[PDB]
Amino acid sequence: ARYGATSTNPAKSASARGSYLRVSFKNTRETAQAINGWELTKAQKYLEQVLDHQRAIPFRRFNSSIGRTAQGKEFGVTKARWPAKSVKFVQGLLQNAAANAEAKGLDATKLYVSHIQVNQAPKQRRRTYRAHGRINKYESSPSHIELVVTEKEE
Amino acid sequence: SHRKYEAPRHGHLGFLPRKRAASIRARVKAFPKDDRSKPVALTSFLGYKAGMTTIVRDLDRPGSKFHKREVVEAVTVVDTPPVVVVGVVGYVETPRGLRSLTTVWAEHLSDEVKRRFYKNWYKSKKKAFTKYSAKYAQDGAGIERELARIKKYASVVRVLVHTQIRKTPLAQKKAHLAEIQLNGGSISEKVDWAREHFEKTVAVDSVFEQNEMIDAIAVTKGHGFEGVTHRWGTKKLPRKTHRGLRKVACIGAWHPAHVMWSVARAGQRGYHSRTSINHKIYRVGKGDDEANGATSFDRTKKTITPMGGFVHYGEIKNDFIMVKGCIPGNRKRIVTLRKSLYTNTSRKALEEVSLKWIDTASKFGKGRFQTPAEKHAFMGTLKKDL
RNA sequence: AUAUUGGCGAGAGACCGAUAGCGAACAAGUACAGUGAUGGAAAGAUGAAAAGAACUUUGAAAAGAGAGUGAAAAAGUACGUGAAAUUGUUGAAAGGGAAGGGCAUUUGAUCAGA
RNA sequence: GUCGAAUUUGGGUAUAGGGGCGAAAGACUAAUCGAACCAUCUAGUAGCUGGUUCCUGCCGAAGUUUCCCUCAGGAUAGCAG
RNA sequence: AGAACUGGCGAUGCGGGAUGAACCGAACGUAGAGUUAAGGUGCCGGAAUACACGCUCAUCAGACACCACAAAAGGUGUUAG
RNA sequence: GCCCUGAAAAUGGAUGGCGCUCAAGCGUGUUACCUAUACUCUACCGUCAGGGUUGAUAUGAUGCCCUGACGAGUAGGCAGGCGUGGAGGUCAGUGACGAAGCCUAGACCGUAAGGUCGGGUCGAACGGCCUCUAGUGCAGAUCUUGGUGGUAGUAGCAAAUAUUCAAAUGAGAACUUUGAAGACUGAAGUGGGGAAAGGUUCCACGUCAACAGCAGUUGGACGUGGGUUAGUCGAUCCUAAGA
RNA sequence: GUGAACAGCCUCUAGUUGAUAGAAUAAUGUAGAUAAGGGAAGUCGGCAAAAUAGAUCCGUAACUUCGGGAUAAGGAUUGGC
RNA sequence: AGAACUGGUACGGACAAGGGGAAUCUGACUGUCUAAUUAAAACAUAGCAUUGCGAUGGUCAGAAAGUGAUGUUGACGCAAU
RNA sequence: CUAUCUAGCGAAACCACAGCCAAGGGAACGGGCUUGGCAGAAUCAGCGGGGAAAGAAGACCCUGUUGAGCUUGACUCUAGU
RNA sequence: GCGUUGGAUUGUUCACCCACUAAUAGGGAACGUGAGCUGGGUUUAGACCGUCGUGAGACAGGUUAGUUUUACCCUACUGAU
RNA sequence: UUGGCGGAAAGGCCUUGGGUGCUUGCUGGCGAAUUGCAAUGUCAUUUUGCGUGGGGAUAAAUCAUUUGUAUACGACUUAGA
Ligand SMILES: [K+]
Ligand SMILES: [Mg+2]
Ligand SMILES: [Mg+2]
Ligand SMILES: [Mg+2]
Ligand SMILES: [Mg+2]
Ligand SMILES: [Mg+2]
Ligand SMILES: [Mg+2]
Ligand SMILES: [Mg+2]
Ligand SMILES: [Mg+2]
Ligand SMILES: [Mg+2]
Ligand SMILES: [Mg+2]
Ligand SMILES: [Mg+2]
Ligand SMILES: [Mg+2]
Ligand SMILES: [Mg+2]
Ligand SMILES: [Mg+2]
Ligand SMILES: [Mg+2]
Ligand SMILES: [Mg+2]
Ligand SMILES: [Mg+2]
Ligand SMILES: [Mg+2]
Ligand SMILES: [Mg+2]
Ligand SMILES: [Mg+2]
Ligand SMILES: [Mg+2]
Ligand SMILES: [Mg+2]
Ligand SMILES: [Mg+2]
Ligand SMILES: [Mg+2]
Ligand SMILES: [Mg+2]
Ligand SMILES: [Mg+2]
Ligand SMILES: [Mg+2]
Ligand SMILES: [Mg+2]
Ligand SMILES: [Mg+2]
Ligand SMILES: [Mg+2]
Ligand SMILES: [Mg+2]
Ligand SMILES: [Mg+2]
Ligand SMILES: [Mg+2]
Ligand SMILES: [Mg+2]
Ligand SMILES: [Mg+2]
Ligand SMILES: [Mg+2]
Ligand SMILES: [Mg+2]
Ligand SMILES: [Mg+2]
Ligand SMILES: [Mg+2]
Ligand SMILES: [Mg+2]
Ligand SMILES: [Mg+2]
Ligand SMILES: [Mg+2]
Ligand SMILES: [Mg+2]
Ligand SMILES: [Mg+2]
Ligand SMILES: [Mg+2]
Ligand SMILES: [Mg+2]
Ligand SMILES: [Mg+2]
Ligand SMILES: [Mg+2]
Ligand SMILES: [Mg+2]
Ligand SMILES: [Mg+2]
Ligand SMILES: [Mg+2]
Ligand SMILES: [Mg+2]
Ligand SMILES: [Mg+2]
Ligand SMILES: [Mg+2]
Ligand SMILES: [Mg+2]
Ligand SMILES: [Mg+2]
Ligand SMILES: [Mg+2]
Ligand SMILES: [Mg+2]
Ligand SMILES: [Mg+2]
Ligand SMILES: [Mg+2]
Ligand SMILES: [Mg+2]
Ligand SMILES: [Mg+2]
Ligand SMILES: [Mg+2]
Ligand SMILES: [Mg+2]
Ligand SMILES: [Mg+2]
Ligand SMILES: [Mg+2]
Ligand SMILES: [Mg+2]
Ligand SMILES: [Mg+2]
Ligand SMILES: [Mg+2]
Ligand SMILES: [Mg+2]
Ligand SMILES: [Mg+2]
Ligand SMILES: [Mg+2]
Ligand SMILES: [Mg+2]
Ligand SMILES: [Mg+2]
Ligand SMILES: [Mg+2]
Ligand SMILES: [Mg+2]
Ligand SMILES: [Mg+2]
Ligand SMILES: [Mg+2]
Ligand SMILES: [Mg+2]
Repeated sequence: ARYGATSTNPAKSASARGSYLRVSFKNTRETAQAINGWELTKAQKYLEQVLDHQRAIPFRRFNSSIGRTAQGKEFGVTKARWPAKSVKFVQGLLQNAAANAEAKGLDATKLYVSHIQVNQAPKQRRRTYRAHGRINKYESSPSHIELVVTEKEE
Repeated sequence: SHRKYEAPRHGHLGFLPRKRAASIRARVKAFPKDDRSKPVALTSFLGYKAGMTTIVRDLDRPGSKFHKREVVEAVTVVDTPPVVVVGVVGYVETPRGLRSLTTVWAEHLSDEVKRRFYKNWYKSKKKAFTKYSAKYAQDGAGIERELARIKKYASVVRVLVHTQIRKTPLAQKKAHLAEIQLNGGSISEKVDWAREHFEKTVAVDSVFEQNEMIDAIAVTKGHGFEGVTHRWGTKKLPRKTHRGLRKVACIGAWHPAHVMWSVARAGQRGYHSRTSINHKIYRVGKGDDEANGATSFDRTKKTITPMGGFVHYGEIKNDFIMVKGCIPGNRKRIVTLRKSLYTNTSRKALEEVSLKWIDTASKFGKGRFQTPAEKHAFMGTLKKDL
């Protein structure tokens, strides 16, 4: 419990989270922002399309010197990617949240991703060996991912 | 300190930036000066570069070592089917430049030019000009009103013509639309010429004549990213050079503490708009006319197409303009041929050429035969046939 | 009678309070490095009590969501509190080759006094 | 370059720091050599470089004299509290 | 580069000299009002496109000291002796 | 006198710029006007000085009050205060009904050091005042230790010819197993054994959190076990340089 | 097997198929190459590259310490049956 | 070793595999060194020459020794250049 | 084969704040200051003008009443003889 | 505005000559330009010589050998969204 | 409402006719207060959403696949009911 700041009704909302997930925090943040606020089924279809390379995740913050694609046109960007690992983790959490919403008795047809936040988990540290007998860090940047899906209301 | 050895600058600073042209069809940035006593006529034409071939002609140049002698010359064949007039544009002159006032289109447009207005034609509903075609509903009062506006104003009149690539062997299927300035008198009767030519074709034999010096406006062949050695022709650095030798060694002095715009740097090469002038028309041959490649000295019943077709283009079946030498752009590319902007009288212009022989051997290799008949006569009988 | 930074047994302190105090509050002269002489760390705190989360559900699983224990799970062992750098989400605001600042007022937000 | 002898190499053994060893380069002596490494004397000394942690109030300089193995320092008088 | 006297800068902000350690004015608690200094008043820019007598036309005009340079020699240019 | 020639330097550029021609230029004169932390007056702060007032309800005579002048400041000196750890005294001080700590573009007091309050979090001690004491105040020292960024999803993961198809297993297979194919080492081997060294890595079973700079169901990994059988092979014995 | 050959190249027994991959084929690299005519004009300097190359036969100079130089230089031939 | 025939005159057909000559400076040669910027003309070398010494000795060790290296040696030797 | 694009993985140097110019003045070569020119999000591949770019308390030079290696009838000693 | 060259010798700047040419002008840009190169010279450490010094050693005297590191950041520029 | 003119950015100007309101050209009748002695004392136009009626219209682009006249990636150029 104790998710990030949410402004929705907890009685019409269902949560999912995953901690210390060994997936790139930056890619996961971009993937999360890609579906932030979307309808649940639309976001899931979009993530499957991303895995199929039919649509892309627009990289908005962590995108220096990545590369350009035409599949960022629909998001008004030139820099988009297909972070399969991040997408798979986000689908796992989306499916978990959908299961929790089904258990709680929320309408799956009205579910949208009302909150999704990715922050940095503690780094897992390895070592890389550099010229002249040097040693540098080879750390992972894992992610805490959380999301809550809420029934849309009026 | 000074250069210690003078050399001319590498490259031309007036052809900057060496960027990709904004379109595949080069813009005619100037039309011939309007002489308002001549009949109304198109000042340029649209065609497609088919390829190059070879011709033989007797050189008529008194005082030359090759006077009254035979010269072999390279020529470019530009496939030029007639262009359809589909509209008229009026231009009023303003203290801020020329300005389009209004454009009057033809009532019926072919699918060729309608394709120009669609990125995805196959899945569109083809609604283009469907409400405009109602302007000709009963007598075309609204259309004649727009034409009257062009006559009351619009010191410059241009017609909208489009190619017919269905007549070329090109796979594009989407025509090229361009404005051609109408030279000739009485701006009012410029509009009259345009209106009576709506939905009508204008052939290149009514625009260009034999021996005329014309300008070819085309986008050059693209070559992508290029290094300074070939993009600008700078000297190759010695073989001993670390970090590479296809570079410019010093790209600037310490001051100004900036790279100057005039320093050769690696970037896009080709795909530039170029206007090359003074290309002499050697043939205005007609597509319906068999023996296009025949001359008064050759007389072989042969088309201008080389054996096996123009390489990467196909066969010529329309009117074609054969210009001396080479013109910008590669095969299959749209080119605009415009009349020369000045009166050239140099004995290089004003020369009347009569072709003696046109090379129609295969360009797909070391062509040996001008026609398939010659191949059969030389080879005799083969196992497959002949 | 005098000495005593070792040993044994005691009593204390205007001393230090886990980057301090011995190197060592802890399986510390340990782990580890060096051929060797030698060098030599880091590392304390759930809770009164494990009562350390039965059971259900989603997931291949890790886990999640519940349920529950507990005074508190804003104490879940990655455990007292939980700063800053740095970061995510949300909200607000501004943004023509920096940003930040001073004086004064407009505007928006917010607020004490009477 | 050399490649059948002033050859190349394993292991054993000997030589230890102002010492060894050197077909000699101040070369090598455990990534250390114009004097190895380790611990201690040792918190070595430094007229030299860097830093030196709260506020406000009042007063407020000197680069000049003489001497100094003195000239990037000090003593002395002056200026200041 | 070295001395004499003074005033400064250093150690000092403020107004002016666009800018600037030293020049000019003026030295400073926090505010208000008035008047000024040096410097300015076409616009940037607060303040007369003020008044008055003249001079100058420059195909490199000239436009306030420190200070950001210009000379000898020349011109029926023009003005006054 | 003014103007002109004399009068040539390098990125494009400077009466500050625009621009200015009976000037907005030059010489000169007369006024009006503008504005410094300067001058005049007033208020307030502090400092210094000269004074009044112990006769009372008068507990603050370093108190209260009157008057005048003054205020720049490095190095530096002095003074009055703020804050911290611990100490004696005192408030029979605060507190599990919530101490300390921490967060708080919320409020108040002080010129300031700082102090006080409200809200949230939190869980066991802490403060005001008189005085004592010091391991007592950080922005720097290529400061010490720890932690964290931008760089940056970036450089990069390119030597040793080379992989491919299907099936099985599995949640998941480019990488595991088997089959099929294509190759290579090409006997001075990428084969088969040993010496030094390592020490269990050998082998089986289970197994994938970490490691194998991709992956992993695989492993020299992780967990649990099994395994090294001598009169003849060595050591042991001999002596060598030497100790 | 070829070959003078433990060279290089290919293969049998045995072993491995292990080096992060997929897609494109810009510049500039790294490694490997080719190039008309000229032939060191390049450059400090033929650096780098090229040319020559095995074997058999012929032929071999100056100089010489009489041993060499020497594979001097310069030529010719080479397959299959 | 030779002959005939044969072919797009190819033929050490891949692989493998000297460029050569005329000279000058320098070190005779083979060999050796600055591991990690110097491979050399530097060091060494054989040859030559000089020096000390007949052992109660020369040269050189050790703090000292009833201690050592040369020396299991003897001038055709050892030691120092 | 890279680079480049992608999936996965994923550093470092460096970093006062940062990043458009001309001139001026200025510690006499400004990204910031003054006066001008100008100036429109977010970016990708290249590139080597600038950041007086990074790497290292300049190794040259001077100073220090700081050394060390070596030399010699320096000064002062000393093993040995 | 436009051009101002090919070479022999020399690290050279400079110079000098041959030759062509319209001409073979002079200069600046951190004596432009080394994360552009090269490294011939100078200017570490090796070595040789001549002069000098008793010597260690000295020499704008000569000679030979002698590691040329990093951009992926910002800007500038070249292209591209 | 009738006709005409204006294309430099026209987007406005002129004009015919009737209808209708006002007319301070002149003369009357009624009303105003208390906004308390002032307080812009709210009278303009600029965009946006929304609701009520009326009128009018009945597409494309991008991704994905494809082309190579293009190309590092984007981008460009093509094709596909
Ligand atoms: K030394
Ligand atoms: Mg970038
Ligand atoms: Mg890159
Ligand atoms: Mg490495
Ligand atoms: Mg190593
Ligand atoms: Mg020149
Ligand atoms: Mg060309
Ligand atoms: Mg090189
Ligand atoms: Mg051809
Ligand atoms: Mg703790
Ligand atoms: Mg609690
Ligand atoms: Mg905690
Ligand atoms: Mg923070
Ligand atoms: Mg910008
Ligand atoms: Mg030496
Ligand atoms: Mg060593
Ligand atoms: Mg000390
Ligand atoms: Mg010390
Ligand atoms: Mg004072
Ligand atoms: Mg000093
Ligand atoms: Mg000073
Ligand atoms: Mg002053
Ligand atoms: Mg000035
Ligand atoms: Mg005042
Ligand atoms: Mg004004
Ligand atoms: Mg004069
Ligand atoms: Mg003025
Ligand atoms: Mg005047
Ligand atoms: Mg007093
Ligand atoms: Mg003061
Ligand atoms: Mg203490
Ligand atoms: Mg509390
Ligand atoms: Mg407690
Ligand atoms: Mg202290
Ligand atoms: Mg600090
Ligand atoms: Mg400080
Ligand atoms: Mg630091
Ligand atoms: Mg640190
Ligand atoms: Mg990369
Ligand atoms: Mg690599
Ligand atoms: Mg490989
Ligand atoms: Mg297999
Ligand atoms: Mg091989
Ligand atoms: Mg093989
Ligand atoms: Mg095993
Ligand atoms: Mg891995
Ligand atoms: Mg894994
Ligand atoms: Mg095991
Ligand atoms: Mg035996
Ligand atoms: Mg044989
Ligand atoms: Mg050639
Ligand atoms: Mg040739
Ligand atoms: Mg030749
Ligand atoms: Mg030459
Ligand atoms: Mg040359
Ligand atoms: Mg030369
Ligand atoms: Mg070579
Ligand atoms: Mg020979
Ligand atoms: Mg010879
Ligand atoms: Mg030799
Ligand atoms: Mg070496
Ligand atoms: Mg070497
Ligand atoms: Mg010698
Ligand atoms: Mg500048
Ligand atoms: Mg200057
Ligand atoms: Mg700077
Ligand atoms: Mg400015
Ligand atoms: Mg680069
Ligand atoms: Mg640079
Ligand atoms: Mg220094
Ligand atoms: Mg130093
Ligand atoms: Mg001294
Ligand atoms: Mg000494
Ligand atoms: Mg220079
Ligand atoms: Mg440079
Ligand atoms: Mg360099
Ligand atoms: Mg240079
Ligand atoms: Mg050199
Ligand atoms: Mg040397
Ligand atoms: Mg001598």
